[PDB]
Amino acid sequence: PVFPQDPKWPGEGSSRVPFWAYTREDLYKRELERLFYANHWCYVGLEAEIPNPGDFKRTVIGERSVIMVRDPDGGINVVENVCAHRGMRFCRERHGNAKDFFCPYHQWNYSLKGDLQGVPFRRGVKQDGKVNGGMPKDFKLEEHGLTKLKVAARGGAVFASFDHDVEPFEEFLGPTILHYFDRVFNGRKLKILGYRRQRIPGNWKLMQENIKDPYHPGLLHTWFKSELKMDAKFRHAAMISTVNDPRLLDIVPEPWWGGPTAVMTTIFPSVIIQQQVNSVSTRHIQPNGHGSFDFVWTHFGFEDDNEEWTQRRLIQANLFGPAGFVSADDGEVIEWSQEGFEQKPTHRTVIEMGGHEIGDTDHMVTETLIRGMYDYWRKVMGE
Amino acid sequence: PVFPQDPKWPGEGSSRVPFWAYTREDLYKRELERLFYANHWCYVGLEAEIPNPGDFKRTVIGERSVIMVRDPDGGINVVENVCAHRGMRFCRERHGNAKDFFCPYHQWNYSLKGDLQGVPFRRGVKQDGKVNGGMPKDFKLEEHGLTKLKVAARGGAVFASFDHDVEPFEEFLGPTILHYFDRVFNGRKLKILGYRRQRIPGNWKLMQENIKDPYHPGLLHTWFKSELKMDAKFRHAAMISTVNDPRLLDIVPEPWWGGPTAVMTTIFPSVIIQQQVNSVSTRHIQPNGHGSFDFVWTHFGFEDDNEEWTQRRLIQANLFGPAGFVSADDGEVIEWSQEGFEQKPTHRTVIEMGGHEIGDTDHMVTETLIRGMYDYWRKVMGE
Amino acid sequence: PVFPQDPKWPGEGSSRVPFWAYTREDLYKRELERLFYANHWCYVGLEAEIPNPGDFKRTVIGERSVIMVRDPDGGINVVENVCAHRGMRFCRERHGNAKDFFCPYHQWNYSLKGDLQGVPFRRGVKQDGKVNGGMPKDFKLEEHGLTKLKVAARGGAVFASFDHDVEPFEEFLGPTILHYFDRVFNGRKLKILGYRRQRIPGNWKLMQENIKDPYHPGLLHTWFKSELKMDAKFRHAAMISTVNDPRLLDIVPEPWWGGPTAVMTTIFPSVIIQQQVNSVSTRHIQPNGHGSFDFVWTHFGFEDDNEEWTQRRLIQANLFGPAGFVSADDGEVIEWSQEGFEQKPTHRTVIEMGGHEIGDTDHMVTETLIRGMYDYWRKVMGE
Amino acid sequence: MVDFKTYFELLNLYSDYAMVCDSANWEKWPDFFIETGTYRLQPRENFEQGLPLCLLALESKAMIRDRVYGVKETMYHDPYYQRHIVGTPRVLSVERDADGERITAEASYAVIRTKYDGDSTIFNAGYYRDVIVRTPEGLKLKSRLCVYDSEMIPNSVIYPI
Amino acid sequence: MVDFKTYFELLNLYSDYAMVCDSANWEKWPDFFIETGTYRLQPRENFEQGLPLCLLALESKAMIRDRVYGVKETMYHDPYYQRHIVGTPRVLSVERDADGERITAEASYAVIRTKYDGDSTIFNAGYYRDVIVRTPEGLKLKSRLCVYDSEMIPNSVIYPI
Amino acid sequence: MVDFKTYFELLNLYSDYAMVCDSANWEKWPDFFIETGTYRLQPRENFEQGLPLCLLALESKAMIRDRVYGVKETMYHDPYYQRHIVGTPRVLSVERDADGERITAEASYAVIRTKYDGDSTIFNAGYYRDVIVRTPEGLKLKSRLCVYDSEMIPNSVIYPI
Ligand code: FES
Ligand code: FES
Ligand code: FES
Ligand SMILES: [Fe+3]
Ligand SMILES: [Fe+3]
Ligand SMILES: [Fe+3]
Repeated sequence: PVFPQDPKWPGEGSSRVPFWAYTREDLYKRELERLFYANHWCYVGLEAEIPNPGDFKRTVIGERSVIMVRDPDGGINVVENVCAHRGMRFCRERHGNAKDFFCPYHQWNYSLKGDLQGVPFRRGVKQDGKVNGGMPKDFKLEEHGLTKLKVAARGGAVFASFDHDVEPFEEFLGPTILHYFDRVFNGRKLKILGYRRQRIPGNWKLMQENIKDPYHPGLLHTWFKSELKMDAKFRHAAMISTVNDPRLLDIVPEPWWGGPTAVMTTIFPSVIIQQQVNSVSTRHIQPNGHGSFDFVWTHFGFEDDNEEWTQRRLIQANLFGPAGFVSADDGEVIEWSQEGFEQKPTHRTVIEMGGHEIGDTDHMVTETLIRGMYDYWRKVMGE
Repeated sequence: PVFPQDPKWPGEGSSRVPFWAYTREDLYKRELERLFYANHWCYVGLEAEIPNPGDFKRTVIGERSVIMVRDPDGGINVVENVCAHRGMRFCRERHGNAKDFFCPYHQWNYSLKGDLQGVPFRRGVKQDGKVNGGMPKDFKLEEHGLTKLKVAARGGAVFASFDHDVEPFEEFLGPTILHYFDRVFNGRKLKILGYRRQRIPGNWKLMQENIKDPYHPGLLHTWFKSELKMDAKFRHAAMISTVNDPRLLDIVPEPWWGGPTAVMTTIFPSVIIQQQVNSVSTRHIQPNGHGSFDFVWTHFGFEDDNEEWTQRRLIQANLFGPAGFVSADDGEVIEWSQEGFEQKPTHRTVIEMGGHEIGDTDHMVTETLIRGMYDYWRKVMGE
Repeated sequence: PVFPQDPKWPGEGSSRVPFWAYTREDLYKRELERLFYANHWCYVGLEAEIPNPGDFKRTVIGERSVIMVRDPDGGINVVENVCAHRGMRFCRERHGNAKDFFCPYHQWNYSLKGDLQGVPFRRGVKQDGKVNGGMPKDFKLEEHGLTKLKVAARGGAVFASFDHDVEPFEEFLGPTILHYFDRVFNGRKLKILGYRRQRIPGNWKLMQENIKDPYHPGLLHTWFKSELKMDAKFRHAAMISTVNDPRLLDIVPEPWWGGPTAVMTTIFPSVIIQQQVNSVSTRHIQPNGHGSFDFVWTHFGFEDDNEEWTQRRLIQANLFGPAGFVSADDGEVIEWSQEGFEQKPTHRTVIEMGGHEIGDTDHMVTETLIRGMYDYWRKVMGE
Repeated sequence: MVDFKTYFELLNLYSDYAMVCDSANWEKWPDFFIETGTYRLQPRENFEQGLPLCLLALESKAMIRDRVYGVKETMYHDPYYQRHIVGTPRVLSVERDADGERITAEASYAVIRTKYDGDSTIFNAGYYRDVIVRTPEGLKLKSRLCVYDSEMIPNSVIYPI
Repeated sequence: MVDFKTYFELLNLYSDYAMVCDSANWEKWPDFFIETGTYRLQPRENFEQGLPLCLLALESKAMIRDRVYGVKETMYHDPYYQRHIVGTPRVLSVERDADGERITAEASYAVIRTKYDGDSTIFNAGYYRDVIVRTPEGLKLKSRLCVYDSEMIPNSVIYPI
Repeated sequence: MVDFKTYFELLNLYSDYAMVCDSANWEKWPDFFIETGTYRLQPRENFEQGLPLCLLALESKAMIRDRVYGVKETMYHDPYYQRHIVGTPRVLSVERDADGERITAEASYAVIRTKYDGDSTIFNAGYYRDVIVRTPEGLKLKSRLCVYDSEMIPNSVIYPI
């Protein structure tokens, strides 16, 4: 029986993940409902991407286009890129500077906070000698602005959420994972070094798994003191660890680290924060169906970086991204795993390294972060 | 709750269209069943496209390939492009001239009316000295012809319908829509100027809306006394209204207008008749799933046109079509609306301009034609 | 009613195949479960493709990637190309030479028979000075090897099956069809001439039909004493029958035929064995959804062939393959038939040539092989 | 038929046109034409059947400037990158009148479109049929005809082909 | 290695072949070969592994004529446009016998197919490996080998590659 | 600006680079560069905005050799065919110092990927921006910049573009 019928998870615990957890579109739509559109903070960008008032950057949450714009007061608004009249996705550029949002189908104008400021022909058109058209006078702009999202900005990073009753960002991450978040985003002003983008034909969860997988780097990436910590709900995680042209390494330790040499922090479900040697990046997951996701790397540095340090970060970025000596393996194996899952969706994986227990460890020889991820997955999705 | 579960239309009336009306494929299949394959005349072409006997043009109705051929007697037959033996779509050319239709898989020959005239080895094969094979003596040619369609030709335009108990074309359009139809197709013989084709990734209804939208042109198309009329069931509609190289306008009024300056006539669900300034065209909707449709512009002139008038039409076609100064906006906004709809299919549009009434108006400041369209939609599909 | 709703087969017998037999994806997945993954031997290749130990060829059964490798002992193993840890499809090359299979995500090592030989850190890693991680000690390698398939090799051809309780290959083919199988694969060692590949966008069954269609070749391929036999269950079949550059024919009879000049043998559901004049090939069906299939021609000769006979086979191959004078028509009509079926999936084909009888005939003028195919189809699929 | 200097300038003309209309300086498109030059972009079905309708017919350098202005300031469109891959050009003829010489040349082209975060697709493919003349500013187009195979347009053609 | 006139004629040969086999005059395809010329269209997997089988092997101008006739009158096929985009050719060698000079050259190609109302797709991509000789009618192909990357053929190859 | 011999060698350089990086001999990729040559592969969005990040920045022939070794021996990747279609190159400038002459040239490119049994797709499209110098071994790249439109990478870029 290769294709499932009324599937049920193989028992309790999470030491065996069924293949259909990656191949079912109904499960994926429920994932969009419960992990991206409710009860979660999802990454929308960096403050440096929108330094001045009016600066906006288009991005995504789950599969919903949103706009992150800097308000004239200095705050950050996040609105849904869908108009109130007839649902047109009106914002087409990736970035720019606008005093207001506007949809040109019928030229509805909204403030930078999403408030409907103008509707052409709202009170009608008097011609000779009649007033024609107009909106029904019960309709007022207060109720037909852009869907607004709540915003959490911290350390230079910007998250947002459709759910307005979501726990505060700090309580969302928990103390231990928030320590490493702040460890990279330590209050300095960041400078954007650039973007890389890749479309990976696998289930989005496989990327979280890949950055919740601590012992694959020593076995997969042939271009090569650890501890793994989690938040209360096992959703977020932190992995802590201590050639012809010498410039291709030229690794110089940095004081702000300040003792772990590498930390890979997965903030569920939307983002990875990478600190590897001297390269520092965010990795944004943007799902597209159950079997594909886009992956956007924002590589950045700090303002106190001189030009030598900028060159250091840039050259070491050659190890990561869609072409890196290390990172291409990840997309490749994620695609191949998805092919395997689709091949026999009734089967199951075995994530049993380090036992079946879920908890923070002081070694890297365990799949406990994935076991915790799928404990949380079963709880949130009722599977 | 972003994705619908057994959704119901937001109340009665038709002033708010739910997003899932554009995003549901089961709804689209029902649309094909009840609006394209039943109870409707659908556009299949122009008589000038098949002037001589044997001249055929392949086209589509909904998603069903058909062939429109001029009969040796002078009439017009329309048959389904599916063979009776094993259903092969045998006609591959767009146009040509055939003495008869034939499928080459087993060389079944059909008259130009669709009647099965030949089946190789139908009566068997005499060999030595026994007859071998042949069709069962229950098999009769009369029962395995091409699916024949009802054909309606008027003013030079040709519609067809799979439903043979469909109301006559004149009663199908009603007096007013038939009046504007005849205003464009006034009995003169037409000259094909050419074809333009564009694939628009949006729901097909969005095109009808776009030409049942009277006040979007004055707000969307940045390249610049009206009335809107409808048929009995609110399905068809008529919108009536009164640079470096000067040739790009040179607009000259024509007597056949003769009072109105522009009329855009939507014949539901398949065609638009465009009379704009000096450009005259048909715009054929050919759907492909709920989220895409092909759009074929047949630009034509009249036989009495000299070469001055032929250029008037040719140069003014620079304003329309997939690259026109005016028409590209339409496909763009339709695609963007579809993206918005797919983003949050539980939401709803607000088509309240001009109030909530459905009826013929004497101004352009209302969305009443869309309200009538979706009144008819809810009636035909029971939602 | 153009689209089916709770469809039921049109009556009894199998002289009318409904269009939805080719357009339904649930039916296609059931076809994969019951015709490709159970109770059937499916073609995986030729022994000559893997002469030496370690030589492997990657191929497919239904939609499941498998690997056919020659064992160090001289036998042939066939294993599923899916890893046991997290289901990664690990074999990426089409062919090559391997000491063992291995997945590089976490470097699991398997024998060429599929047995899990190595798991890094299975037993843990003692660092300083605690042993950390490892697999639970109830975990046994014996239970997490590659899914092994049963293998049947004969005459140089190699079939495989996931079902290990499958009837023997000889009883699978039956005496009559095994006679022609052995007639082509008569024990001589084969030399591979090469591969041709084509993606045909039609339902895979249409290919079987096409080589169970005896009277189309004289009517479709205009580049032109018979008998056709079937096995007990009507699934397999054998069709037997007796220019500027002259080299494009140069047909020379060869003694091993001997007496039939052409034999087309369909082994359900996966392969065709073609003997046409002096060209001999296998044609492998590799389905991909209900509406497409890949088609791989392996053209081969025999070891005793000189340099004259090799070039003869090569030059005569210009009639077959995706560009052949004869074979391109087949893919074309299969695609067009699929289009027709999708156009009106409630309709039905008429395969009534030669009556309603299912049985071996002494002429080509019958559709009895297709009627038997669909008798078997209805029985296995419960329709 | 042409000397090396003219051949060099001709290949450079084809390449310049392609790469300039892919860049942020695409508004300099009209400069590849003489003042009376024409630009027609026509489907293969219209061209082969003798139907005179084009997708776009700019019958003077002035009308080409009009088109540039319309695209730049009066048309709402999805932004996208486009990339002309122009095949090896071929020279068909050189003729002579009192203005000077005319060169007739052809080249197949493939315009590859990339919307902002999308796959690169064959947007529009066809061939150029050009009459090329020499002006004090170099080789320029007297007439450019773009017969395109990609009749089913991916929704809209905005930037120069 | 070659003088300017020969280089001009060479690029014209590549471009002429491409554009003629995309046009309504594709039947003139055999005219690019000498009477003993060969045309082989072979998958990359067969070529790199030393497997002699081609997708199509026409071992003389006569067999090419055979293919042209078969395609035009004996093969039921979906009509389609095809568009050759031939990359910049490269000249590898010039050799000499009493027969004359032979020029060896290569060029990558991408053939784009457009079915009647469909998207433009990469039908067949690979490269040419040619031996070119000079005849009184100009440069002609003595042998043309098309090693194609697009092994999974989109259903059928009808018109010349 | 350039004489015929140099133009011939330049078109040959573009074609050689393209076809060698499509062949089994792609490891000879560093041989197109001088010892101090650079290779940058950069998204259009970073380039146009002055953002210094590339997809790949090899700042010496030695780093290019590093990349070749890493690709050939240390990276697990899906094997694939790739086919460079390089449009007609354009020569922009020739400049002179005490080292000698530098030629600046550009060419649009389309890289077509074919996974083993898959369709041929537009993997990566953009343009080359080159500074070319003459060495005793022929024309070589001093710097090559590939500004690519195909920002949404189809999962991974392994072989040279
Ligand atoms: S749809 Fe946004 S303004 Fe009409
Ligand atoms: S299917 Fe039309 S002839 Fe057999
Ligand atoms: S999947 Fe093969 S080792 Fe982890
Ligand atoms: Fe990794
Ligand atoms: Fe409009
Ligand atoms: Fe056949």
